[PDB]
Amino acid sequence: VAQQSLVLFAAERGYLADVELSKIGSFEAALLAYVDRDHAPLMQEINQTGGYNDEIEGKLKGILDSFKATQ
Amino acid sequence: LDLAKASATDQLKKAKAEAQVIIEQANKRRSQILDEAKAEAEQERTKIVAQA
Amino acid sequence: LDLAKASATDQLKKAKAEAQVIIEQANKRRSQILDEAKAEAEQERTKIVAQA
Repeated sequence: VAQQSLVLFAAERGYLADVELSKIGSFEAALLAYVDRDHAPLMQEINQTGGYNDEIEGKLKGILDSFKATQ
Repeated sequence: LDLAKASATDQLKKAKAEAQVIIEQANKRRSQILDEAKAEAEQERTKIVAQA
Repeated sequence: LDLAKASATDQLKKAKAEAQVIIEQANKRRSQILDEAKAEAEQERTKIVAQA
């Protein structure tokens, strides 16, 4: 159920525009996914229901900006 | 000019050193987590192989 | 002052690029070591499954 959180953040805000190369997908996806998913376990709770509110914009913007900028 | 150049060089050196230390700590933590996940995956694969 | 500021900016940019390249090389080496350890653990688990 992590397709909505990872697909509704990089393909909506602007996190996937900085890493459009094919070689950066493994390091950016593994580092951002493992660092963002391991540093915050509450974000998975957003996949337990609907979303599209303050938790989706705050968790997606902070997790996408911190995970995409700290990789 | 000397104060701004020394402050910019010291801030750039401190930021590059802190970013390198944070990247080394993140790489070491990622390597240790990958080793623990590989050991847990090997133990789970051995237990599943024994049960199978 | 102009040569010191330009040399300090070029040295800071070169130090940041070298530190980022060294961090990327260290992360790639750690990922390769983790992949080799995971492959060795998978081979040991397969050999233990065949022996079992």
